[PDB]
Amino acid sequence: RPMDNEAVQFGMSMGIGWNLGNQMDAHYDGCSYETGWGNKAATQQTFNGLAKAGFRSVRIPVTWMGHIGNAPTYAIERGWLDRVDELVHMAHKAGLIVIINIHHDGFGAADTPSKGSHWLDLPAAVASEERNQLIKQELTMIWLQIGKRFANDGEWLVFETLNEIQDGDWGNGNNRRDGGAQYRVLNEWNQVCVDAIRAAGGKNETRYIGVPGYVCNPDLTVENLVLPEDVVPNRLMVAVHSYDPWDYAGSAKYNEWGHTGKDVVPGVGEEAYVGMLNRLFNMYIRRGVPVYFGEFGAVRRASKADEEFRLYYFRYICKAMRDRRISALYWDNGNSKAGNDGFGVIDHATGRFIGNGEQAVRAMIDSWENNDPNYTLQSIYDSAPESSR
Repeated sequence: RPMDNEAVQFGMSMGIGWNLGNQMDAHYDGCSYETGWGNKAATQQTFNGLAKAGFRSVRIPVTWMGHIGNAPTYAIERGWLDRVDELVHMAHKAGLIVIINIHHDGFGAADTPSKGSHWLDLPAAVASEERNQLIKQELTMIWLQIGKRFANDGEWLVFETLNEIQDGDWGNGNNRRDGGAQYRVLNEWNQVCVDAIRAAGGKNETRYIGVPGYVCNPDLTVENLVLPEDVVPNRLMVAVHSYDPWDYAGSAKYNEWGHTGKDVVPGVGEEAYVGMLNRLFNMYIRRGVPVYFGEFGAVRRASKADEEFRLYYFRYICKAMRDRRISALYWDNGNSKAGNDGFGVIDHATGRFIGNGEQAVRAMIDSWENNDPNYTLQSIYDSAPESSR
């Protein structure tokens, strides 16, 4: 069976992981700074905390903007690359699989504290082939440098080519009516990144590389992503993100989820989420192509009864992922609030739990990891909590 191959095994080995979010990706006025959005800098204790909790992987999103020299060499500032290098190796010391990327360089929405500085510009590339050529040259120079730094680091280190590429309308815009022009350029960008990584030598030759589809949307991925042509077989993984359904998990307009919820996104619950996973399973996993959620999550709630629904969500979706051989990394931005943007469960400098974060972390990891054939999606379903409305 292709789903039993070495690649899918590797994907599964990431298990449930954790994002060091709003950290090396944080930026304003055109430059990234680790502490720029209010997290303290990560330490060895951070990564020790993750491994102790049972996370198998860690994603370290990195925004490069502000640390990139002028064309044509686009030289990366050594101090910045040093810190990325250091974090990667702290994570490795803790026994974690590690993903690094190009992150808010390609932020494509209007609401950015770095207006005008996002060089990785999809609409600009679609409007002009000469702009597309320039962006591709920068991508090549950047990934070449990154790969050259990490040429002696093996397959525990994963490169993810890009983050969430879009035109600002989050997949509901012109991408659905431009004759696939945006999807095509994104596909070209992923090819260029893979080419660069493979050209960087040494262990970049057989490194796993994660590639995403449009705005990391699973369906637009399944429907339009073209896996780049590679110099070796079975070393690409499909990266996706899910905060579905958004008005439960992300905006928290609704604070219950699933078949026992009353304050729910209308008609969007377990079946919908499983359907999305099924599409990924059939398109990729079933064919021996691994899939991982680079980001998933749902915000924290103020009420205990509401919080039980969040834990239910994690148990259910993470079980569904395991059953489909899909790994997933929880989005942690360090924010301890309830509601919108409230994703912090582990302190980014100390590795300790934030508030009641242990209960969330346990829900996700222990559901994915469970190896009892009597622990099933049905058993989680039947144990769903009681509405408080």
